[PDB]
This record gives sequence, structure tokens and C-alpha cells, in this order.
Amino acid sequence: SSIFSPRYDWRTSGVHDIAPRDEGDFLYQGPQHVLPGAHPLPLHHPHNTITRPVISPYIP
Amino acid sequence: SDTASPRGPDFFAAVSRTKDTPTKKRALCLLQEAIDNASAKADKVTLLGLLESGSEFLLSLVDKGVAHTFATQNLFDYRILNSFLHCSLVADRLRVEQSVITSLIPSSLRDVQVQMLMSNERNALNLKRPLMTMLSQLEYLNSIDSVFILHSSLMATSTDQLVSAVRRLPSGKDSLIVTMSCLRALSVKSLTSPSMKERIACARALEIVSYELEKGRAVLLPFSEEILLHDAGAYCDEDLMLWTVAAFLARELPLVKVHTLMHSNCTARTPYRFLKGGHNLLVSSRSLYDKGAPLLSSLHSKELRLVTHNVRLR
Amino acid sequence: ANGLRCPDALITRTLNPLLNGPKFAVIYCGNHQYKVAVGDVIAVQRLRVEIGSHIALKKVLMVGGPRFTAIGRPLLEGVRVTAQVEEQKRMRNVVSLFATPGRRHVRWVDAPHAATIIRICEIFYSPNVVGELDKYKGELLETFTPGQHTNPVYPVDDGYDVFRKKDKEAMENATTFLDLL
Amino acid sequence: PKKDRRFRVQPLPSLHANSLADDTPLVTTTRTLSPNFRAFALQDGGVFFTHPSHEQVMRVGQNILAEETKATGMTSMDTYVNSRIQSIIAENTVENVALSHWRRRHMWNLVRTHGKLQRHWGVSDA
Amino acid sequence: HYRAKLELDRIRSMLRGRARLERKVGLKRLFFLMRTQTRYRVEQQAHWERAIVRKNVDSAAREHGTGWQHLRNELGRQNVMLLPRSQQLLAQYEPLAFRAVVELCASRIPPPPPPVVASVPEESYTLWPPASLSHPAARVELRCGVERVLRRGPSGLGNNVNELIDAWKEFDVSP
Amino acid sequence: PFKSVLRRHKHHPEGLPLYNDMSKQWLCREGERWWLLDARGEQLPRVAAVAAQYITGQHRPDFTPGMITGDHVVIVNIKDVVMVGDQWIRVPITWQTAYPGGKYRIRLTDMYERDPCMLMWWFLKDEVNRHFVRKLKTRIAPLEKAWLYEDSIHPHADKNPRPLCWTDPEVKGWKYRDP
Amino acid sequence: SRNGELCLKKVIISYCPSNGAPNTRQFLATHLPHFHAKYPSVSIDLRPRLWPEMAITGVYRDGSERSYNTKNLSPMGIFLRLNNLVSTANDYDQPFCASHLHFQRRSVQGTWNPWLWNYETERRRTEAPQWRRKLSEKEWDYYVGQYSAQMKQEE
Amino acid sequence: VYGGSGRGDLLYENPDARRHSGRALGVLNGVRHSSQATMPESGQLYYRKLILHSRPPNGSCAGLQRHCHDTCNWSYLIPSLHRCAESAISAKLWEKMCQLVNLTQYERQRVRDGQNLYRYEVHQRLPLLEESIGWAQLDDLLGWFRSARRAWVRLPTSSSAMSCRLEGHADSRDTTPGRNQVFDTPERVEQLTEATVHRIREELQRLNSARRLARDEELSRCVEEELGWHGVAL
Ligand SMILES: [Mg+2]
Repeated sequence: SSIFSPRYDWRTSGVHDIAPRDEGDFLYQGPQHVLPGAHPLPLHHPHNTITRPVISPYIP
Repeated sequence: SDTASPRGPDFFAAVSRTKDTPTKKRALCLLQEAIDNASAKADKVTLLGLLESGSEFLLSLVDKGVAHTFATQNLFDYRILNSFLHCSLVADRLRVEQSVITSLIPSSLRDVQVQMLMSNERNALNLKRPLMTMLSQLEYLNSIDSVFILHSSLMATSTDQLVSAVRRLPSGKDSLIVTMSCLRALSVKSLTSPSMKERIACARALEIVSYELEKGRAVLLPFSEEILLHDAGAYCDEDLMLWTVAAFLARELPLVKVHTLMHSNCTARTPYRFLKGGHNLLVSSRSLYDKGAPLLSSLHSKELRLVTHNVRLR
Repeated sequence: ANGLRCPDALITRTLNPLLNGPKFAVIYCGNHQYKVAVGDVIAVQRLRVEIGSHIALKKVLMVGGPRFTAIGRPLLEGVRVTAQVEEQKRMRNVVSLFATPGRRHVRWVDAPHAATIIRICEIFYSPNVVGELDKYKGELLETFTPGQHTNPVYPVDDGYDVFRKKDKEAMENATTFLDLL
Repeated sequence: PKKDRRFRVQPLPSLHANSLADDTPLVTTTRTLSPNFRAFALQDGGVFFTHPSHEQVMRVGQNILAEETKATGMTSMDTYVNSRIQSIIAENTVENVALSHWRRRHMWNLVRTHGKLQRHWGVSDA
Repeated sequence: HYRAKLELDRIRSMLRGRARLERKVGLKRLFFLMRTQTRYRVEQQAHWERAIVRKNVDSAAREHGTGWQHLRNELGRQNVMLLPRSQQLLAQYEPLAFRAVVELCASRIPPPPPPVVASVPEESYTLWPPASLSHPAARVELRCGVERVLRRGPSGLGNNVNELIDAWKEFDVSP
Repeated sequence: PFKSVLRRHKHHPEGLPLYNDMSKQWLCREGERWWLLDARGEQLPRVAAVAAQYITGQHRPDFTPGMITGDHVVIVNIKDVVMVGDQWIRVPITWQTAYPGGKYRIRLTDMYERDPCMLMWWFLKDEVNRHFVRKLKTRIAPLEKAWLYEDSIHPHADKNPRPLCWTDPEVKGWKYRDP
Repeated sequence: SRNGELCLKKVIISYCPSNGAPNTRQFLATHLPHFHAKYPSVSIDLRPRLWPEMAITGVYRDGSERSYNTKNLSPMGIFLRLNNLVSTANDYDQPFCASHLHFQRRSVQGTWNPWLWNYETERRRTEAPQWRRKLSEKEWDYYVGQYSAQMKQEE
Repeated sequence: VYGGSGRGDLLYENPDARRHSGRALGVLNGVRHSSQATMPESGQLYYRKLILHSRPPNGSCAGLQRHCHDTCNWSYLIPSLHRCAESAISAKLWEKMCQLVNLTQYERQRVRDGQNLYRYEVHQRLPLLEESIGWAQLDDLLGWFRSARRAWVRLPTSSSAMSCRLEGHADSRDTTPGRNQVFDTPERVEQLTEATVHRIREELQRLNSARRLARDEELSRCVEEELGWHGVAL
């Protein structure tokens, strides 16, 4: 619910099955590892130049 | 202070209450001597007599190393089992397999879940059933959903509740703990009673259980293992062992549903009003849930009763 | 533990074996006093300390063994109490509920109490003793002898009081052993 | 307003005004084991007490008990008490099961029945 | 209006039949219970429990022929600062130490002197300079600091004070 | 419910249990010792107080409210117990029977005529109920640890009662203040 | 962290790489490598999925799961709930009370039992002028002096 | 582990998260403290004891008074493994496959689905299979090979799906105790197969009218052609 309200923090167990999906899941390797989707800014649409191609002389 | 006589059973029953250490250290020597004499004379009565009381004496010792060592080199398991009525084939199976059984018993009884977690992690890196013994088979008991701990007071007027207890064994989700305390307690009231009813009912109880142990469904706590499990220097009988077990796997195997098979009359059904201590300051209500405390610190609190159900099956 | 120290030798050799074996301490931490043993675990109020760190505790009210007891007037010097930060966690919720009967206002206040959970490692003690101390007459006793009682103690029966209640005669004449010998 | 049910401390002997004078503490403890608590003065300003251990004190208690019961003999209560002092001196552990339990389970040693069903230290197959 | 239905709806298992079955009844029961215990906890149990503690320490003093009434005063007098909870812990788990406290009280052993007012050194009044040197008060207070550094436990610094003051000359390159 | 409706009653033939012989979670008899209280000359109420606190278990350092562990007090010579001044003649004992006519106002002298023992039992009742009322098992269970014998003859030689040496600190005579 | 070993083993982090709710992606970007470098022993497994669970989850060494709801929570908060995951062994929740401050009870000297202080009796500082005693001559003279004095003043 | 998923069950039941229900979690049945309301602290062993052991007994559990199933019998488990074979692979299909790859794509996926599922539920039953080889019977030792054959799966003795391990990294894998998951399947199926061959010859040595004549003709004939399909002799 709301961040403050005590209803938040519920479901202490069971939210995740503790076991990886054997296709998509992987361990974090380290600081040298490039994660899909990860960016330091709050992007609600994380589109890069490949997904949403921009046509102009220079990338802004 | 007097040699040239083997000490009878009564003596060793007598020295199990004295907290004096050099006394016990002396009496153990006496026990060894007495057993070897008795084995020389080939008389069962003196020997077996020397085994029961001696067993209690060994439960009274503080050091478990010397106790277990003593119990194994004097061979209490095989000898004691040969006395009981229908436990015979389970007698020699032990002396065949104990070299194997001692291999599977974990080094410590503290923090079991962690131990077998690491024992699971090794198996992630690149069977003929032996006698079911509770300490070796710990890893088995986590797979099992329900544990029925057998108590001897069930055998009165009928065997049918036990019989209904071994109906659930093939289910794969259930297991039956039979200690040497309840076996002994069964055999001694097979020959002693006000009635000719419960004697027959114990008589066939023994062969039911022996059948299940030989078949490898039920699970047995031998005297040697019983020594390791129970807390140091504390006396244990066919009341307390029930609850030392029931406290043990309530503490160390938190997901197994512990059921207790007893008679509605029996004293040990309510371990906190009967079977209690005094007002002890070194124990608390939460003493069941910490790893450092002795098991028998559990029964001052009702929390032992929470986690341990006692049922009549059919 | 570096042993006790005094300008007198006899008192040092006397009280040297006295300090050996398990020691309990009484520790002031965050306005809560603790009885502390070697392997004991306490939950102190939240300390800002990294987990698995190694800590000494400054405020120590009292230290004692099976044999000796050192009573700190307000605090003691020389005591080494070394503990180890084990956990830092918030403990079981205390839910306070405030509702006024006249008003429709209900307030749910959760108090998980934050705490640092501490395991203890060492208790060492190395006092500097000045001298033997006469307790019935106030003085520092100059010469120390172990064999003689510093203050001898005498039974109460005058015969003067008829209505003095009589405890059993072996309780009333009982002389106590010499401990330091 | 409700009647106060908290526990009340017992009254204590009234002072004769001697206590008012400084250098006279108003705690009077002069007791049997008193001379054994030896006071030493630390450099800190704190004190250092030397005392007999737990089992020594209880051994003294045991000696006084035996010495009072040498005359009239030892009564059952004295028996039980001496037993417990003797146990707690040598303890080495903590005792969690009732003292009577062992006696209740061993009662068959005390009361013997007829020899048909008579129970011995070995029973089965005999 | 917020009555906290949606949290307390999860507790009902601790109520017996009529309350655990029907929702509103149970919620009234739990609201009542928790408000009650909250009130009680804040204003009363604080007194009940310290009453218990006082009782235990007092009886433990009774075994020694005195009581709480003197013991409080002379734990105050000799500046011991043992909280009554701690006195209970000592009475129950270390009878000998509690006894030692009692006989520290009952003895005539002078209680520690009142804390000293911090005093000016005499060398503050020495004019500097008189007519590359240090104010004498400064080096005296430096002394007093180094001594309390050497006072806490053993260390590799040693116990000798002088050269430890002069330790700035070993970082000094001689021209 | 937890506590049952079918309850052990005084008219029910099963009868009312004796807590000395009972075995229950909150009853510990292991560490008790026996005391002997000579009541010659001592005021009734004071004796009641001291006995109440040995009996209740409050004289112990480890005493806990919910755990009832008492010492057995053998109170000897109830007949010689001294009540100060006019009080024997003036101090009421009042109880109210539920029925038409709810007043019995009865002098200490009359209770002393019927049984002297009932006086000590009465004041013990009061001094125990002063801290425990709200639960029956906490009121009743201690009282059975009093043994009230109105002279110097008692069965209890075998428990070796230790003479309880007590002097009343209170100088003034007892004072009846009951609203 | 007991006896030099962290009790936490896995951290389960599920997130959606393309869809929305950037907070977890922020967390993976700026705060995670600071955590991993500080606590190397903890295996972090990432679970990209279309409709992600928005809760963080720890897994401890006794086989205990512990989870915190992260829905539209700042990565600062997520980092903090993570560091809250590490700092607990998840064995218990005891209340913070006076009886719960000491987890186990222990006596170094010994526990009080009713019989250790029982056999002590009250004593006197200086020895008693016994009532029944043989008076010395000075004593005779002084006491007879006293008696004769009070008799004299009375008569 | 009590209520939701037993030792030898085929469900994957997540005990802590309720995914099968029609209603929000209104009343939590096992609860110890009143602080369980806003922070239940489930996931701790000592509280999930209290929750999971208060659940009502299922069709899987067969609670105390009710009579339970005889599961650990090998003679149940083998036809159980066999009824899995007729699920994915139809009789018609089986025939076409028996002959001798030309098969409908759609159809093909059913064969590999059979292989997949059979692998799974062998993984589930083997902790109950390893218990029972001892009193297992001559027909249903042979059934072990019949059922693997019908599901079109070759058993590892050193097409086959049973040889490889499912991939995942050992740090990420689920090692939680109390959940019976054998991490080496191809290593413990292999020594299950070898064991169940070795027991067969014991009972054929033990087994030495026209009923016994024809029987002893036929099943002796079935041994070499069924064990021969998995490459095992004798
Ligand atoms: Mg408060």
C-alpha cells in the first residue's frame, strides 16, 4: 500500500519461490557486468537508440 | 573398597544418583570388572541384570565420550536386544551394521539444519536400507512430514492403535520412533502386570515393532545413540526419553510434525506439571529455542506442548 | 588477567591465585545494566558499529570471580571486556494503539525496538591494590596477615535478655574457617 | 481509584539516632560469615572483596547442620537437605527433572510382590 | 474513520468462538484488548515490575539482617550506582557478590570524596615571554594528557613519559 | 473455552483439592524448608504478617508472583497470642451471608471462644489477600502451608522445624483501621 | 554474522528490464556494486521477468526466507532493506524487555539456593559481657559500688 | 511441508505464498504473538512450524483418523510411472514410433513433452523407489523398463533425456533443507537401474500344469528384449 502504512512490509515469506528459473535467471558477476535495463537515472521508458531509433545528424 | 566380588546390579543403580565424580569414576571400573566376570560365567541373569542398571548408570555419567566408548566396547546394543522377546533378527543386524551406522552420525547435535544445508551444497557440486537409526537418518526425517513417537503405555487392553500407527508407515510421509526405553518398558511389563490382558498386548507389540524395524520402515534409537542425544549427566527413562527426543527434533528439525502415542491415563502426557524440575533460575520459557541449553530445560515451559501433539489414531 | 599489582608482595602472592577462572562483569550500556559472562549474549540498544566487529566496553560497574569480588564505586579501571557485534536488527513489534473515546481518531504506532545483538569474548581484570582495609574500624591496615581475621566476629548471647528468641545452639556457636590459608 | 496491591517491604528496626552521626553506616550486618569477606583498597577508589566460594559456604552450612544433628540424630527433612547440599556442592551441571521421579520409577525395588510376576534386573526370556 | 480493521482481521485466531467466527465482534474485541494493554503498559506495569524488583532485593537483604530501607541509602552514599534490576540479578545469580555489596555498605569504609572542581595551574600566571618556546601551562597540560594516554592499558608506546613528550624531535630533520 | 464451565465444586462429591498434595505447573515443593513460629506474646496481626510472607514465598530473593513456592510455617501457641488493650473486646469480625439478613458482626472474643485457630487463619487470610485477590488459586494455595497449633504439641517433629527468630520492629501496638 | 561467517546466503532480486518502475534498475546500476564489493560472500541472483515481483528477498543458512516489499520504493530504501537483510540471522524475534536482554541465564559464582545463607546467624561486633560469669575483683568492687550507690540515694 | 507438498507428491505447492486461492488472506490461523498482525515473520522455521502445522489435512495428507494410501509400494509406483507414458504418447502414436524421423511437428513436441514429464516424476518418485526395491515384485521390477520404454526414454547405464543435469549455477540453485530434491539424478537413476537389474536375476534364480510353463517361457523372453532395449544384459 502506502510506504508508511504497516500493510506495507507484509508477506515476509513466499513472494519469491526460492529457486531460479533455469532459462532467464543469472548471478550478478561483479562491477564489470553489464545488466540488461540497468541505468543510474529513473527511466520509466528505458528505450535506447536500437529500440526507438532517432533520425538526426547527431545523437542528442 | 572391597574386591574379590563382582558388584551386583543394585549397586550400580545406587551410584547413579550421587553427583560425586570420583565415586562414578571408581564405579565404572567396577562395572567393567563385573561385566567381564559375568561373561566368563556364561550366566544370562547376572549379565542382563548388569546391563539394565548399568544402562541407567551410563546415563548418569557427565562425559559422553567415556559413556559411548564404554557402551560400544562392552556391546550393550546386541546383548540387550537379545533379551527381548521378538527382537532377535534386529539384534544381529545391528552388530553387522554398526560400523556403518557410526559413520553416518554427525559430529555435533547442535545446529542440525545448517549442517545438512552444507551437506546439500556439496551435492550441488560436480541403496540397501540399513537399520533405521535416528541419529544417522536425520536427513531422512526432514523429508518426512509426521513422526509418531512410541510410548509403552499404549499397550493396555489392546494393540490396535499401534497397528493403526503402522498403517501409515507405507505412506512415505510418516515414521515411527521406537527407543530402547520403550522396548525395555515393553518387555518388563510383558512379564509383569496385574492382568493377563496387557501382557499379551505387549507380547504382540514387540513382534509388530520388530517386523517393522527388520523391514526398515520404523526407526530405532539404540542405547549408544540415546547416550549421545540426551543431555550430559541427566537421568533418562521411558518418560524423559520421549521428551528428550520430542524436544530435540522440535529444536533441530523445526518442520517435522511430532505426534506422541500415549495412553490417556499416562503421566508423561503433560510434562510441565509432572516431570518438572523445581523453581530453577537457570532455565526460562524460551529455553527450548536456543542451541546452547540442555534438552531437558524444555519441559518447564508449555512451548514443548505447543509443538508436540499427542493423538489417538484409530 | 596482567595480574594484580601492589607495593606489598605477600598480598600479591596471596591474591594472585584468587583471580583465576570465570569472571562476570556488570556493564553500563545505553542506560541499561548487564550481567556479563564470557560466552553470554546480550541485546544492547542500537550501537553504530559494523557487523562482526570487535568491541571493548568502557563502563564497568563491578567485576567478580567465584572467589574475588571487585565492587566499583562508580566505575572501575583496568577491566578489559571484549565483545563481538553479532547482529543489528529490530526486535518484536510493540504496537501502541491510541484512541480517544470522544474523537474519531485512531492512531497505530509501531515500535520495533532497534537493537545491537552482542556476543562476548573476553573478561580480563588487572587491579592495582593499595592495601588491606579494616572494615569495622575504618583504616588501611598497614601490615597484612592472611591467617588472622581482619575483623573477628562474636556471638550474641548475653543471658541479659530473657525474651531473645533462641535459634538452635549450633547456629549460635559456629566459628568459620580461615579462607586465605 | 483502586487499592494498591503491589508488594510491601517489611518494617525494619528503628534507629536510635546514633546513625545520624557521620562515620556510622545505618546498615548493620554482622553475621556468621562476615569476617571472611576481606576488604582491599583499589587505586581507583573502588574496593576489592575476597570471599569464600559457593561450595565452601555450603560446606560450612553442611558442617553446621551435621553438628546440630549429631545429638538427636538426623530427621528425614535433615536427610533430604543434607543430600541436596551434598549434591549442589558437587553439581557441575543444572538439574531439570523432579527429584521424586527416580524414586517413583524405582519403587519396584522397595515393594516386592509374589514370585510369579516378580520383576528383576533382567526379566525377558527368564 | 480508521478503526484498523484490515490489520486486526489477521489476529482473530487468538480469540475464541463468537469473536473468531464473526468479523466485527472480533475486531471490537481486539481493538479493546490492544487499547487496554497500551494504556496499562504506559502507566502501570512500570510500577508493578519495579515493585517486584524492590521486593526481591529487599528479601535478599532480609537474609542478611537488613532491608531495602538502609541498602538504598547506602548504595546511594558510597556511590555504587547499581540499578535495582542489577541488584536483583546479583541477588539471584551471584549471592556472594550481593553479600559483598551489603558488607561494603555495613562497614565503616570512607565513601569516595566528591568530584574535584577543575583547577588553574600556577604556571598560567607566569607571563610569557618574560622579556621558539612553549607556554609552561601548555606543556604542563601536555604532560597531564600524555600521562592519561599511558594510563589506559598496556601499549607499545611504553610507560616512560618524558621522551614521549619529546617525540616530536624524531620527525625533525636536523639542519 | 480455556477454563471450563464444568468446575469442581463444594457440593460435588469429587471434593476440593489440597494444594500441598497437588501436582501442578505453578506448584514447586522441591526447595522448601520448614519453620517454627512461637506465637507466645507476639501480637496476632504481626504474626499473621510474618507467617503470610514465609508462606507466600516472598522471603526468597527469587520469588516470582505466578510461581507459588512457600515455606511451611508451624505456628505454635495460638492461645497465648496477645492483642493489645481493649482490642480483644472491641475489634470486629464482619461477614455478609447472601440471604435475607446479610450481617454477622462478631467480636474477636467470640471467635476466640469457638476456635483460637480461626483467628490466626482469619488474619492470615487478610494478609495473603492483601496482595492476592483476583485469582482463587493464588489466594487459597498459600494458606495450606500454615499449620496452626494452639499449644506446644505438634506432629511435625519429623520435619525439624527451625525456630524462626523474629522481633517486631514496630514499637506501637497494632491499630485497627478498616473502613 | 556469527563466528566470522555471514548467515545470509542468497539475495533474490527480480525486475523488468524494459517495462517501467525504474527503481530496481536504478538500484542495480548505482547501489548494487557497492554492496557486492563490501559483502562478497552473498550470492545475488537476478531474475529478469515481464511482470516482476517488486519485493526483495534474503535466504539464510538455516533455510529461512525473509522478504521486504520494494514497490515504488527509492533505491536508497532498497539498499537499506538489503543491508537490513544482511544484519539479521533470522533465528528469532524476541521482544525488547528486561527479561529478554540476556538471551541465556548464567551464574558464575552459583545460583541462590535456599540452603547457602540459611545456616548463618546474627553476630556481634565486640564480644559479650555474659550475664553469668565470674566477676573479677575490680568488677566486684565497681558493681557493689553501683548497687550501694543507688541504695544509698534511695534510702 | 506438512500440509502442502509431501515427500512423493506430484504437486508443486508453495506453502508460504497462496497461489491457488480465491480470496485475500483474511485470518492467519497459527499465530503465536499479537505482533504477527503487521509483521508475521513467517520464513523463520519456528513460526512456519506453527503456521504450516495448523493447516487442514489435504487429499495428499490423509489426516490421522482417515486411512491413508499405500504409496511406497513399488507395485503402485511402477504403474504410476506407466500411466504417465500413455498420457503424452497416444497408442496410435506409439505404434507409428514402434515402426521406426517423419512426424508432425505438433506431434513431435508431445514426444519430447513425454520425455520431460517422465524425467520430472521419476525425480519425484525415486526417493520412494529407493525405499522399496527390497520388497518389490518380479513383474514390477520389469515394469521399470517397460514404462521407460513406453515413454520413449532410454535409462542411463553408461532417445535419452535422463543423462544430463538441468543447468543452473550452484550458488543460485535451491539447497534449502527439508525439500527432497536429489541433485544428481543421472548418477542415482543409473545405480537404481543397476540395482533393479541385480534384483531381477535374484528373483529369476528364485523362480526356478501349463501355466508356469508358458509363463516361464514368456517372461524369460521379455527380460532380454526389454533390458536389451536399454542396452542391459541378463
Ligand atoms: Mg515503561
